[PDB]
Amino acid sequence: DPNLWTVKCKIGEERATAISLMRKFIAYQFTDTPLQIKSVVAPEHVKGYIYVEAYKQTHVKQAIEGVGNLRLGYWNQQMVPIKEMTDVLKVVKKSWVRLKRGIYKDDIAQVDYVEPSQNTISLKMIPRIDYDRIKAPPQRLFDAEKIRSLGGDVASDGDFLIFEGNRYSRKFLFKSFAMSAVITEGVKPTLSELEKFREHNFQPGDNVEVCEGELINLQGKILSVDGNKITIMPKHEDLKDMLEFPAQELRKYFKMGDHVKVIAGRFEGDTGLIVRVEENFVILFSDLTMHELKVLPRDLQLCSETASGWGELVQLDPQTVGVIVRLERETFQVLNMYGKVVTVRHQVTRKKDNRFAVALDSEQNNIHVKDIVKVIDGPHSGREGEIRHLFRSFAFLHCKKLVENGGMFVCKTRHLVLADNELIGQTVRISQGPYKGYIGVVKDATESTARVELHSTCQTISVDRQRLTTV
Amino acid sequence: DGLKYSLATGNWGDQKKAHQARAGVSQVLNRLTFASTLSHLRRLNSPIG
Amino acid sequence: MFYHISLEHEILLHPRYFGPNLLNTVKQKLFTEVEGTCTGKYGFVIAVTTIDNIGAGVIQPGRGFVLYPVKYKAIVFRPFKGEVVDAVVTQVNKVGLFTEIGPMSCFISRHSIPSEMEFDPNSNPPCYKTMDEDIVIQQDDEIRLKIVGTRVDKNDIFAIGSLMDDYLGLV
RNA sequence: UUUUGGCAUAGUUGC
DNA sequence: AGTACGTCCGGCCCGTAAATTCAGATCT
DNA sequence: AGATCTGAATTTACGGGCGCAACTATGCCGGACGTACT
Repeated sequence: DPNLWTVKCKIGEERATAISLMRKFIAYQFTDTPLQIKSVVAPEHVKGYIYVEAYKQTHVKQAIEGVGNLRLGYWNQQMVPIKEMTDVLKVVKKSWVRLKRGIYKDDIAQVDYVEPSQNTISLKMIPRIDYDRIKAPPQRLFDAEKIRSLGGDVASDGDFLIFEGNRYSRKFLFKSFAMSAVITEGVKPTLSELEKFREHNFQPGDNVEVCEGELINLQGKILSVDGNKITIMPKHEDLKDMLEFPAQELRKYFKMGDHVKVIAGRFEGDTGLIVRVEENFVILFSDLTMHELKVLPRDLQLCSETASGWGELVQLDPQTVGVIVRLERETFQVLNMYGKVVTVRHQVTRKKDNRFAVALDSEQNNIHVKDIVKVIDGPHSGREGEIRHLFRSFAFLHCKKLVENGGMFVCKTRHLVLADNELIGQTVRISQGPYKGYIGVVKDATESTARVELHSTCQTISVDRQRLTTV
Repeated sequence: DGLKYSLATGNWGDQKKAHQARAGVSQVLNRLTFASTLSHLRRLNSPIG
Repeated sequence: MFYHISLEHEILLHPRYFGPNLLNTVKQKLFTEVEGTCTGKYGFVIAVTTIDNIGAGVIQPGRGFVLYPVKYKAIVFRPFKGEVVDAVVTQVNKVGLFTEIGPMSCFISRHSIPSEMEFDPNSNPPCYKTMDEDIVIQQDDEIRLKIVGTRVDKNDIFAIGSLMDDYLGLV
């Protein structure tokens, strides 16, 4: 049989090249210059080059002559190996889609109404627009009042709206798009997308037991992992040999009194120690708090890192400072001087902390930051905390035992107990001294002297301010 | 822009051929004395080659 | 437990303390440094039994200090998991119990506390009492507790006490 | 109330 | 409908190795 | 005695290096796409 030979082609124009070469073949099949090649292959997903079927490379070179698109493969060609000739043709493979082209590329879009004409489908989308304010972007809800105010191409039918290139919207964009312009298989949106509109996790080092089979009740440490049929390699107790278990035969079993982290769920991120291992209700207590946390065995992993569980000084306004007590997705929980916890936006100002500031306690003892101070008066009387920030008449105390606001509170300082020269850049004239007569400009100024760059000579010298007289 | 480049940097030859394209032909005119300007006007360079 | 061991420490003596009483100065500085400190691997150093050998004073190039290594016999408290210890209960709360072993603080959680014990908030002394009152755990009492685990974090050991084994608790 | 900031090949010049 | 505008994708030298040629080991 | 390889002793390309510190100039994305405005 003939062999396939690779020919480099213009990127994105392989099928057009194949059409042109077929037309050339038909246009010179009866002439004295016949194309002796047999066939041309331009695969869909193979971009950049094509294949030509022929018994010789000379046939390939003499056939592709006159085709500019293949000129980068004209001088030399490479034969496809004989054993890989099958692989040239080997091909593999109220919902949600994702638009291909436009600014909404790879954006989740809910299929609202499917047109039976099989040309387009109505899709619900979130607009990635600037409302005609920057152009002459991230996803955000569609604000009708803003685009009515800014004007431009906008037509209003209450909640129904047309704008900016016939984009249709209602209350959220609702526009028709071709199914060929979207992907109708393999989106799988997340819970956040639903609000907008089994699983196996075994890690190396974790301890797992055996729930069934002839190797039941063998606890061992995980070494490796795979997708579904793990064929795991666990280091059991009192066994130097390495056995085999799939994902289904194991379970994330852990002995009491060991480090535990939560992989997912409402208790995700919190660390701690498991106390009693019941059948499936595994109870633990966090490093931060002392509350009961009940988790499934699969919701536990063996990780020995310390818990994360921050505390930056920010300005709520120029009259009152604030201390961040929790960091969130889009806001700061800030505890202020008044003791009032507030929730503020990311865009408060960072104040310059004064770590050397001095404050007086209730007994006329100087106190600085990081000093353990007892609260003898005020709402928080009886507690004892470490100072972290200072004000004219307030002090912020941290306490690990206190589970409120990350242990941070505030008390007045008197209810605690310890446990530019104007002459700069001014044209001046030496009215006294050896340099009399001259003119200069003041570079630096002090209480006594001042530097003057002398205009007259190529130097700067210092003189008493008494020797100066301004112009 | 080609001639402007070849006089702008002293490289002589194609811009992408700078690996082996001989350079050092067009130089900033020596303006310090009249004699210096004259001596730079009449200067002849032999390449190493 | 208290263990009388020879340990190594370094002292960078500044030139101002040179002259007479130099050996006295390094002895005093070792006393000031090691005493009252805790190390994660070696537990609580209690006191310097004695300073055994004063090493050669290597004068630091470029710095001016003089480095002295010192061998010294000191006693260290090292807790042992899987051991019973006499402990003095310091703090009693509804959540757990805190006990002192030397300078070190150990804990008895709500569940490491035996189920037979139950807190007695209504009584004048807040204490954990059994139904028969054969053992009553309050503050300031000598209890025999098993060390479940020496949980060490940042140069400070805190252990966990347990009364799950028999013959434990008060005497 | 505190300052900053490039890498490169080529060219010429100075003991 | 045309064209501008802007954003996005593609001489020596000395080792060093390697290729050829006579005695020596077999194998007649 | 001879062959026939065959195992150690002469001739060819081929990288890879080439004394020290300042002052000035140029250039590092073009083609295609794609839509919005007039």
